Amino acid sequence: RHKILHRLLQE
Amino acid sequence: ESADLRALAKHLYDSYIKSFPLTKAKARAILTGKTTDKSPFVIYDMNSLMMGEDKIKFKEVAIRIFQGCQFRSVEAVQEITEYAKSIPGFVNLDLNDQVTLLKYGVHEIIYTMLASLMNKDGVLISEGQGFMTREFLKSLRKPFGDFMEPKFEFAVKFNALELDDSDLAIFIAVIILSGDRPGLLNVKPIEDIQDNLLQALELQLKLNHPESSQLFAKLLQKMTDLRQIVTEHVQLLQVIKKTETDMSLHPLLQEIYKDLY
Ligand SMILES: COc1cc(O)c2c(c1C(=O)NCc1cc(CCCC(=O)O)cc3ccccc13)OC1=CC(O)=C(C(C)=O)C(=O)[C@]12C
Repeated sequence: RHKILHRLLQE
Repeated sequence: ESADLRALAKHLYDSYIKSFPLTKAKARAILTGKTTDKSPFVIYDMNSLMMGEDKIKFKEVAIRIFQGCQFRSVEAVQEITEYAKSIPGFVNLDLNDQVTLLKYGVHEIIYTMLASLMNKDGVLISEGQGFMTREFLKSLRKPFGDFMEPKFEFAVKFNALELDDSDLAIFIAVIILSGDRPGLLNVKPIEDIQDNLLQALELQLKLNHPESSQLFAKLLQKMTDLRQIVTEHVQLLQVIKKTETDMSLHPLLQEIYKDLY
C-alpha cells in the first residue's frame, strides 16, 4: 500500500 | 572532521527552515508579542471556536476539532517528508525503506514539533494565526480530551530542555533515520547515516549548550519516550475510530496507521 507516501517520496 | 559535522548541521538547519513555515523561533516571537503583527485569535470555548472559523480555516465540537487536528497532521506529514528527503543519504535508500522510516517516524516528529508551538496555556494553530487553549482542548468530551492532553504533557517537559530550531533540525533527522523500525530491509546504510547524524547532534549540543552537558543523553531518552507516547496515541486512536460512528480518518493517516504492528 502506502501509495500516497510513495507519491510524496518520488515527488 | 568537525567542519563537515558543522556544515551538515547547517545544511539540515537550512532545509528545516524551508520545509517548516512556523518555526519555534517564529512561534515564540508570536507568543511573546515580539511581533507587531495581529495577535492570534484566541479560541477558548465552543463560542469563540465558531467566531474564529474564518481565521483558522482557509458535527459536534469534539469531532470538529479532532478532524481539524487530522488535517494539520496530514499537512505536517508532507512537510516532514520533504525535510526527510533533504537529509543526506535519505533519497538514495531503498524506496520501501524510505516509506517505512516515514510510517514509523512522522508522528514522533509531530509530537516533537507540536512542542515548539505550545506553552502551558495552549497551542498555536493555522501558522500561528490562531491559539487554542489547553483547558478547552482537554475538556473535550472523552475520549477526545484525553487525546489532546498527552501532547501538552510531553511539550511542557520537552520545552524545559530549551532546544532551538538548530538543535531540533538534527534531533528530528536522527529520529527519522532510526534503523530499528519494523520491516526495514537495508539497515546498515540507515545506521551509517544515523551514526553520523548523532555525532553532528552531539557536537551541536556541546557548542550550543555548553552549560548543559547532559542534553545529548537526555534527547536520546526523549526518542524512546516518543515511541511509548506514540504507541499510546495509536491505541487511543483505535478506540476512537471504532467507538465514534461518524469518524472519517484521512486517507494518509489510514495509510500510516494500517499495520503499524
Ligand atoms: C488543537 O488543534 C487544532 C485545532 C484546530 O481547530 C485546527 C488545527 C489544530 C492542529 O494544529 N492540530 C495539531 C494536533 C494534531 C494531533 C494529531 C491527531 C491526529 C493524528 O495525527 O493521528 C494532536 C494534537 C494534540 C494537541 C494539540 C494539537 C494536535 O489545525 C487545523 C487544521 C485544519 O485544516 C482545520 C480546518 C480547515 O478545519 C482546523 O480546524 C485547524 C485550524
